[PDB]
Amino acid sequence: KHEYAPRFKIVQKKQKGRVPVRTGGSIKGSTLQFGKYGLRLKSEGIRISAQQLKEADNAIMRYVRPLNNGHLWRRLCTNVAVCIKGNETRMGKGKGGFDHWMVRVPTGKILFEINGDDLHEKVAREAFRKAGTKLPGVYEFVSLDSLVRVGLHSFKNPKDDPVKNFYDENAKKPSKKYLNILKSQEPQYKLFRGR
Amino acid sequence: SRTSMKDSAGRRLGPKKYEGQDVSTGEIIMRQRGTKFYPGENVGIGKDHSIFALEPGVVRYYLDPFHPKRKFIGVALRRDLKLPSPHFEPTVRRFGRFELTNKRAAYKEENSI
RNA sequence: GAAAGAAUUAAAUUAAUAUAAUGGUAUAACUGUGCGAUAAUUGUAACACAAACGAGUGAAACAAGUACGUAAGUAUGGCAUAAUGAACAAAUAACACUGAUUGUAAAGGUUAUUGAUAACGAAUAAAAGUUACGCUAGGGAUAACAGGGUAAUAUAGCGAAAGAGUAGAUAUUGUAAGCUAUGUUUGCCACCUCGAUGUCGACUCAACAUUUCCUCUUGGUUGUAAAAGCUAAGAAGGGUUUGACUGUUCGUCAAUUAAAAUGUUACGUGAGUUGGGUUAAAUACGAUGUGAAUCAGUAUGGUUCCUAUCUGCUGAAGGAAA
RNA sequence: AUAUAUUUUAGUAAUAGAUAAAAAUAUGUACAGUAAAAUUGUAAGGAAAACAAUAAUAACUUUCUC
RNA sequence: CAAUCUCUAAUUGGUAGUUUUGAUGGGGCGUCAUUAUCAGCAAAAGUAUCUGAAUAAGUCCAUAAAUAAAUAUAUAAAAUU
RNA sequence: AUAAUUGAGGUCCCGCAUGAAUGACGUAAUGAUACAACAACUGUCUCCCCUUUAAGCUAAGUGAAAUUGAAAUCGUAGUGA
RNA sequence: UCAUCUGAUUAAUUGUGGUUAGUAGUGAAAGACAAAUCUGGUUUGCAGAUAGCUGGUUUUCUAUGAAAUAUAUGUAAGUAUAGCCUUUAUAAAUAAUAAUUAUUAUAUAAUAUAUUAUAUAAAGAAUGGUACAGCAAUUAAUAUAUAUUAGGGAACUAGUUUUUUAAUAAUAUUAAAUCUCGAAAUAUUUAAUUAUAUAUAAUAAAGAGUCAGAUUAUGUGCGAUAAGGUAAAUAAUCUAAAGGGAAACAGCCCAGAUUAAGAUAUAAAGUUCCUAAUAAAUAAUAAGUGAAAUAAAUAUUAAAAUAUUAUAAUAUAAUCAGUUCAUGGGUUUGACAAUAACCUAAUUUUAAUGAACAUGUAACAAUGCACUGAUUUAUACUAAAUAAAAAAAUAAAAUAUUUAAAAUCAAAUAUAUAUAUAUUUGUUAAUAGAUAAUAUACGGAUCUUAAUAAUAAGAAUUAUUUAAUUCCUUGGAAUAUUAUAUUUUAAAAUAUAAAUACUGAAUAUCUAAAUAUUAUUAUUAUA
RNA sequence: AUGACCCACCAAU
RNA sequence: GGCUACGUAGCUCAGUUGGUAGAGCACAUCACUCAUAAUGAUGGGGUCACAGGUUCGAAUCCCGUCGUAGCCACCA
RNA sequence: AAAGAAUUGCUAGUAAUACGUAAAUUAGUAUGUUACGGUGAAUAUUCUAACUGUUUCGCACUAAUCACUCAUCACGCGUUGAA
Repeated sequence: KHEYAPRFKIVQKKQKGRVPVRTGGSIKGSTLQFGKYGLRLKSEGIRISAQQLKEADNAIMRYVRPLNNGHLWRRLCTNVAVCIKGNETRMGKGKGGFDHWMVRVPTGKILFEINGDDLHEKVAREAFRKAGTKLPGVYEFVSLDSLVRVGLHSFKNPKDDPVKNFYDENAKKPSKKYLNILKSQEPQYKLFRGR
Repeated sequence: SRTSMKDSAGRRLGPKKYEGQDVSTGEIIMRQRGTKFYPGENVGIGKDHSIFALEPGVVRYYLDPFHPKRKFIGVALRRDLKLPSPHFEPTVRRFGRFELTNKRAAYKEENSI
């Protein structure tokens, strides 16, 4: 509903920033969560405007609405407010009036997701290709068995990466603050703190 | 068009005397806006919560078992000591005076109430 | 077993705090309260922090006195960080320090306080314009134009294909978005000289590109019967206009033509021309300003030079290795 | 009973708590306590009056007591 | 009276001397000029621009809620009666 | 009005922003003023041709000038304040 | 000047002479004129006006050597204080720089559950909130056949209620200049040790210059993630730096000229030619892609791999059994649009008011809602059913996904080591797209190799590498070439070189020269 | 029947 | 396009320097008239165009959007 | 809570009467109609205004002043001028 037009109470101008190249191997929003088939970015990290996203959504919908129990999950919201000073002004007196909303999209991230009752995969693939024709990146069809993109030419299965109880790890190799707290909890300090 | 071209020269506000360092009575161990760092052994805290030197020693940023979730910045009177001082023990103390060995000096100090 | 206390852990700094925002805050700075109402005191301040200086910020301590607290003690204004202003000049103290021959005094010192310099390190006590009559020193160190940089813009192209297209997305059509190209335009930048008019249009003369207007070849074209066409490929050899109005580029319009392409070439072209426009000195008109004057306004008028040295080009000789 | 003097009472007024997040003073000191939000409520009462209730008891001590 | 001298006042582009701020992505008009807070600001400090501020400031807060609170009633004293 | 007219004249009046001695409006006469129309005429033009004279060119005589870092001084692409 | 046009008895034209001008006259009014030109003449004097502006500033040698920042400035073309510079000294002197130690833990070891030593691991005293990461609180976004609230609706018999709504809860999923609960490295900086002392601070007394910077790299604000842009931050160079490279080249890549010289190492970059200097392996490319200035989405053709089906496809008829799918429908039997989408049929043989439907050696089989047009709709008509054809898979079928060393696997390192863990390495190609203006322009030539056949060529492109090659532990061992010798029947066998690539600077060393300084000297004569 | 209509008031010689 | 003043009871115009829920005219209902219309006496209507915010209390106020004459005017 | 502008009846046994009475029409109901009586008045003619008969003067009216009549504007349609 509000993914292409956030309702920040205090509307305000924003700096340009940069699209996060996720050097640490994030895989956040790079996985199929809601649907069966999806459309992910394949190229370098890119900014997608609100209008472009809307058009992609519309393109996808043409295939989704005919389906029985058809659904489209829009995975990303255009949260960054872009201002643009007109291409007609001498220079930076002041800044720029609000123009459009935009989203910073990392390399591996999923944009859309679909799942119908009577949805064959070929149709879904076609729809997602047609959606990609309207967006500024280069995109890729992603199924539930197809594995998570991280880099431009690199891949990963989330099933593989290890599970860890971090409290236990902390206890094993404790910080100074934690040790101080533990000492405080002990009786030769707790009795004589005198509050 | 109104230009928000105004801002304030930032306030130099950080540690000014680091660990193991040798201070002197009355020096600024850490300007800060807030009691981010609380006065600790042998140190004093000023109006702005600035922390200053009370005894000439060695600054030591140390946590404290008694006061948890806090961080102090004291100044042991000597390096050998560890400012997270024990507790149930004598407290290091410094006399700080030179006995007037001069007859005249001693006389003046005494004779004078 | 029960009560009661003392509380302890968790949670919390989202409440609140004199006021922004951040930082801090329950060990509470926050809240209630008693007392009080004093330290919102007075001399020396070390020493740091910050820092060009002038200034500013923390502050041990020594000394005099006050307040609250059994006491430890704490208190030199507020949780912190804004809340301000030099000197000079007067003023009112205060001072007991000078006292111009002496004594007084006048006045001046010293301390205390005072009102603004917000273009807020304050040029004086006190100062707006216009110049197309303009002048000098300069800068091109920051605009004019032309080159460059750039490619939003502009110009063209491509992928995809919603939607037209009788019936069919791809005969022809092609939105919004997408990806490029281009380096023509409107920009943007100030990097060229800013002693580059070639001052923006015409004439003379063209050169070049091809992103082909015609002409030649050729695919498709329920939307090729034929003829007209539409659309696309190759293709730049040749050719691509004369008037009415307008300074005009442009456009409308007439009459034509096979067609009347699109550009580049310092928006091709004056040391080759014109000078109508934009253009200084006169001038008037509407509007603006108290006015001088002004204006993207409209209008009458209005000064351009140069014997070619080099390169280049057009011809023409001489010399010469033949 | 009742009369005169004399007085006394009645000038009718909140806090009774070291009060504690209503409004009142914002500098000092000393002592003490914890807020807000939210939800189940409740004459009028409702989205929005006030008011009530909204974590855990190991251990420790005291008192009674089988 | 009025004229002249002197003083005083009014008035004045008649005229004379003067000044007409700077920042500005050429200039001008606009806008601004001091303080404080965050980001920018890249885990010490510092950090710019006609940068973003839902920005904030040129302060505000005090003479106070007093007084009473131990020797008392008659009467006699003054070893506290 | 012209084949066709952003000009001209007439007229209309949402007079961006006319108006009465900064004079209003309308004529005659005048104007080296300006705009437009007609006729006549033209080498202005279609389209230039021819001719005369003064140069220009060659010989003799006298004999300048602005300019000039030094020059053994081509083309194109690229280059570079 | 000429041609022309105009006044030509008048406000006419002119001669001689005079008057009025430099705060200043004259002006039928133009800033017009006042002696070749005035919004105010000329001369002399003030007077060397004044110039934050412009230009100029003259010999040589030596040693050091900047800045273009901050602050304030009627200040932004200036000037002052600092920042950066120089000279000459000073010492209670190492305070300067750099690095290490500092810590956590494990093993063993020795003492007394202890705490020393050793060794190993760990981004290892202290401070911080960037990247990173994350969704906690805060700021935002998503999704629920959830619930609940009331409702929008809903039969019914207002309730119940049912397919919508909002919020909020529940769960799950995300991002952010001004959020950071996890959280780097760089960094800030501590004491002592250590190495720099022919060296650093620090301090004394003096001189400056600069306060227009530029580019390049990185993280940013602005700008359109435009600019040789603009605003700072950081690093370097330039500025002020000659040299080699990058065709040419302020800033990039190397590297710092004292004077030589030119033997030895080299740097960056290169080694077909131009043009100093080379030979190899192994892939891949065929496009001159390319060869020192990498142009895209997309299409195509390939290539691997992974599935599934594979050794059973083009070739080959038949396209059928509900079916003519159902509805509406002039028209619709495939395709009219809507709508629906799977089911029967298995010969050799049959009636209007009753026997699942049987396992017969097997009903079943999407093997088609004619793929899809066609057509008035059908018919016609292609039509899923699918093959012949297999020394079999080991490998040459289709339908895709894919374009990867994460995972898995292989190769290797590291620890205990008879192979235990951890780290590292290993996964696509070509064409098209292709695109302006003096002239083709990889710098130019030109480069992709071919037996026969020269001593003889065979990238000069791209990818990964070598200095012969393979082994071995830079140094080798082996051997194969390459060479040449030998002495024998062009071969033979033995021998030996030699396998150390090369060019390459004004770098370095070397070899001489100069000056300076510290340290020793030698000689001659504040000794 | 022809046949929808009617409109003004102000203050003295 | 941020950027100055104006958005009222049916109509017009209010009010001003707060101490607020006005005016006629039109309209409805009487009356007057033979019947109108004047005239006369009786009632109607303000969200004083929307958000939020303040002194005890803003039509008023602050604090800016959905609305009214607008903004081009260093050209060689 | 004696009822605004405005308006109605009545001049003598009348008005007024919180004085009653009767009848007709009713199977039946009078705050109405028509009759009866009891008590029983003030105020007055002098102005305007209105309606009438008598008279004056005027009179463009005559279904007669609720007459009649006039010009502009607005509508539609002829003719004839200026240009």
